[PDB]
Amino acid sequence: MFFIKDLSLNITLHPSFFGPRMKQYLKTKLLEEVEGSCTGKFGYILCVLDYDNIDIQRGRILPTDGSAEFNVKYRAVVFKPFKGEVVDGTVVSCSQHGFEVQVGPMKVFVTKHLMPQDLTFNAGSNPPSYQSSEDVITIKSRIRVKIEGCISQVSSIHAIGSIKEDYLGAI
Amino acid sequence: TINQLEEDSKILVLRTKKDKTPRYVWYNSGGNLKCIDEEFVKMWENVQLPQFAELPRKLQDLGL
Amino acid sequence: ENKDMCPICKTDRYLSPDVKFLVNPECYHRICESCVDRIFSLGPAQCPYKGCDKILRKNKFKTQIFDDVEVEKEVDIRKRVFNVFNKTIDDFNGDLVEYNKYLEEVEDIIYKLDHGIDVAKTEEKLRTYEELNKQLIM
Ligand SMILES: [Zn+2]
Ligand SMILES: [Zn+2]
Repeated sequence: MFFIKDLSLNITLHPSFFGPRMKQYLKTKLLEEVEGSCTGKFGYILCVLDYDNIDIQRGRILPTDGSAEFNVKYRAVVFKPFKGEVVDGTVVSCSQHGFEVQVGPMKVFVTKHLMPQDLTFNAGSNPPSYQSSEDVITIKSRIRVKIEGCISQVSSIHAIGSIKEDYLGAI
Repeated sequence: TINQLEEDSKILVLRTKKDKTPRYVWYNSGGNLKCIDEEFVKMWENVQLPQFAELPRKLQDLGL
Repeated sequence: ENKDMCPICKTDRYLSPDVKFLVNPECYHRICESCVDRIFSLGPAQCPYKGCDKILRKNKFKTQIFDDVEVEKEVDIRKRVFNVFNKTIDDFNGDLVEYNKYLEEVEDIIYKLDHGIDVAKTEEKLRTYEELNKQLIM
């Protein structure tokens, strides 16, 4: 789910970048290293709100290296999936054990054993689709998936969905 | 005759095949009842028991 | 009964019968809690209750006070028949014989639905229940 939360992080700055306009350099490292990433504690990071009222706080110097340490509080939106969560998406890659469905920025595989039994793997077709008793699940089809479990590795969050139960399968 | 009088009719003593079952004089009531699988025997022997008054107290937590 | 409550654990009373025994309305079978949690989590199949083939559906179960299988099914069949027809031609004008003749037709159709008949008048009553549902929409 797409959630907004005020977060913070510590920034290490090279001493050559120590001029009066370094607050822009603070804004330089903030956008390119936070937005478009993922964290295991918060999810896939999306966009940072409020570009003007950003807490720069102060700045400390570590004993080694000569670099400078900071702590910048802000406001940003993230995307954190969960268990038992019903979502949608589109298939990108397929397999003989199921297929993987792109859900926004995160691709989630669905296993064949988490599918109904009448759903059958079509192998000789190009692309190798999945044909049931009424529908043929291909690449560009849109499929309503309920997320079963998730993997919360740091900066690499994965999940597992299914379409076995009622009101599921393709949209 | 011991083999034909199975199930507590001739609870002998199968000492060894080399000893050709050096038999003894005993008889129970049911004797055989060998439908218990040996998988049930291993699980019967893999259980450790909290002794003394613990297992009566755990039986009240269990039901007995 | 205690001798039949689950196809896998029929007499769990010696092993502390702490779970319930659900009954599916499309199966009418004594199915315990622990075994059925594995059932609907892995797809909607049938129960093997004495080799049954009626496909059990996910959720939509019920607790029962044991009105056998007939009166447990006839109570839900009469409750489903009392909502579609509602109080049409009954107390709309203080009618008595016309209300009793309309209730006798509702009772005989429920008796035909309870007995099963031959799936002809019940299918005609299924259209009449569809007629009682379409008349309540206009
Ligand atoms: Zn059982
Ligand atoms: Zn059944």
